[PDB]
Amino acid sequence: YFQGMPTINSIQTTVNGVVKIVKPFNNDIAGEQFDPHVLQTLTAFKQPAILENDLAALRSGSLTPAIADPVGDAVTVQSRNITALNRTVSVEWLTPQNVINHTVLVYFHGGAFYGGVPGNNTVLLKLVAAKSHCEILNVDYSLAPEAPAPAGILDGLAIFQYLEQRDAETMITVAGDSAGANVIMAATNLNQQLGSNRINQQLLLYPVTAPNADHAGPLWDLAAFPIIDSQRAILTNYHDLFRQLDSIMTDYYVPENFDSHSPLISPLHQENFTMTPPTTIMVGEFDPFRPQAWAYAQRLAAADTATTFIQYQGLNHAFAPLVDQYWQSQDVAQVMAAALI
Amino acid sequence: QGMPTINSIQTTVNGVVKIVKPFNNDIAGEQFDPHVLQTLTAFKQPAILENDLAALRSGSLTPAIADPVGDAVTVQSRNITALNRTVSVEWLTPQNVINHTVLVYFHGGAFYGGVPGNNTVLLKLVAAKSHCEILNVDYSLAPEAPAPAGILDGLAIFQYLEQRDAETMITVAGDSAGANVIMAATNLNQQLGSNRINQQLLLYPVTAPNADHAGPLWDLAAFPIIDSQRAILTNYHDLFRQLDSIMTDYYVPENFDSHSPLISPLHQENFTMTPPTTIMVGEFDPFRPQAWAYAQRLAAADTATTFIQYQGLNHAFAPLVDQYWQSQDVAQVMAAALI
Repeated sequence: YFQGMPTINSIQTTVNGVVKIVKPFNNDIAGEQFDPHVLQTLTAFKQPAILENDLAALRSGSLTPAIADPVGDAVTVQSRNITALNRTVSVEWLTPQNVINHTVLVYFHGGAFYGGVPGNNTVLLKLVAAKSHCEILNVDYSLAPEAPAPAGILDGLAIFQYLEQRDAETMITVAGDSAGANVIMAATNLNQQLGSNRINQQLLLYPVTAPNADHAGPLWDLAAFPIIDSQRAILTNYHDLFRQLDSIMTDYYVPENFDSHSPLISPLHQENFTMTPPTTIMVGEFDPFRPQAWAYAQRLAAADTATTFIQYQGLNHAFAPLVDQYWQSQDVAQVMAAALI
Repeated sequence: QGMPTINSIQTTVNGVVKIVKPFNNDIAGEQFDPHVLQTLTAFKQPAILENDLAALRSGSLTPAIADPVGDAVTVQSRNITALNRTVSVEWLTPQNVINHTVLVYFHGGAFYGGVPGNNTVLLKLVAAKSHCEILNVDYSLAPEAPAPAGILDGLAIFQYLEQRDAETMITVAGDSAGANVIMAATNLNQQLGSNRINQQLLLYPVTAPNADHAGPLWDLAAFPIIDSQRAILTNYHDLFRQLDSIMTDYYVPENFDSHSPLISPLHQENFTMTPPTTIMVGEFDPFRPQAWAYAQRLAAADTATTFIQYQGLNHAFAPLVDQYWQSQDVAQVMAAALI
């Protein structure tokens, strides 16, 4: 499934205990500009964006039309309901040929806590299942504001309990992208505080680790994103849109009795990272959430948890499911499958 | 929304604003969008149409379409009564509805079939983006209620809306055969002297049911395509030619005629009262030539007319918002025409 891919010279270093892998978008450009395939999608950001705080309008921009599917029949995709903790959760269940025992992956889609659908990343996960021969749960977890924090977190815990009671030898890898990664990270933390040790790995695609962090702070500073002149207005406008989204989405996700800076809403602000599973983070050079993902990686490493931080040069937010658009998305699938076997 | 910007091509032809949108930036036309092509594998051989009502109706139902909006747009069934006709409507109401503007939509389904639910998600997208309330009408279906029952259901809806709010501005819309019915109802509403309908939004409309199949509106030569896809197009086009006769037969009772102005809007004697219109249609839709012929007649009556051609696309694509970027573009074009 991974042919026609470029031979990229990646750069691997160790920074504060973090294994860092920087992958340029080609071998002639090391950084500081968008991958050209990304750039052609960002034409709108030549002008500033004003994000209207309207739920339906926001949701209406969170459906990805079908991605070309090279896997086809080689992986079965079927929906079913599971029930634990008096919560019924719909999951899109992926089964490959010759499925392997015990190892299972649980995935939460992104969509800024309030939107998206699991179908947004089906094809990416078919690639992962087909390569690793691992079964995958693509979870239709609760969305805010109708079911704000901690509903999605509790759905995750329900899923983990179901899997562990189903099979005592199960090894669970948790994964997600964006706000979905945030929710499953919190569920994982909670699973561990109840004494389960079955989750042995996190695979996080551009996670939101600190929702609604200070937008005049170091996590939201555009000076951390050097870029060529011709693309600096586009980058500024793009980053500013995500700054707007960060506030709007957190308001939806967090009810009034709760707070966004708490450990279960901002995994970056956990008091302790010693229980956290070995983690791989994958993120674009120009992802507005990259600094907080890096800060998270450094906290894990300092707690002596093995952490790999793969930075895709020239990439923005939300690229990974787009396997028919970017080689980097195909690489994300490869990296995930290798982590499961 | 990682969509590579598509570079559309806008020209003006006989007063018609024509907007051609390639399915990507490498290919300008003359082949199917690969997303569409993978659904047409069966058409490597001639198709077999099961000509009986139950089979035809079952084939006019869309399987479930992913819905990203959910409860953020309210959807409820209400009946309205006007002209002694009771019409069920699936009503879509967004949060913070705008005043006076309202959209009335008629589903496709070849006059005998389809259900409002076929295009519910598409319309939630439109309501979300426009803040406009939408009536997704369950209009009368042939042959139990053939022409002009659906037309009269449309007129009853318009009367209900206009007596409800004297300053309402109505946009009428629909796809395929539904567009046909609501276009005729619009014509009728205008002939009774209402001017509250100020726009039409037409998704691959059937403007001339059962037109001459040996004539220019049904000539395959109008659809140049690469050799590797000619067989598929030929069989797809042939299926629709057959369906054209069958559906018109169900729709049109013996005492009436398909060539008449109220069954074939293309054959209206006069287009001067016709509202400003946007038509959206695929490059390989068999009803594309009759849609274009209609647009030309509009523009010749000095009515603002926009014709949007989606390259590589076939018939009935618009509700499938989880399948094609073009389906979402349709929702955006419609939302933009309502605000």
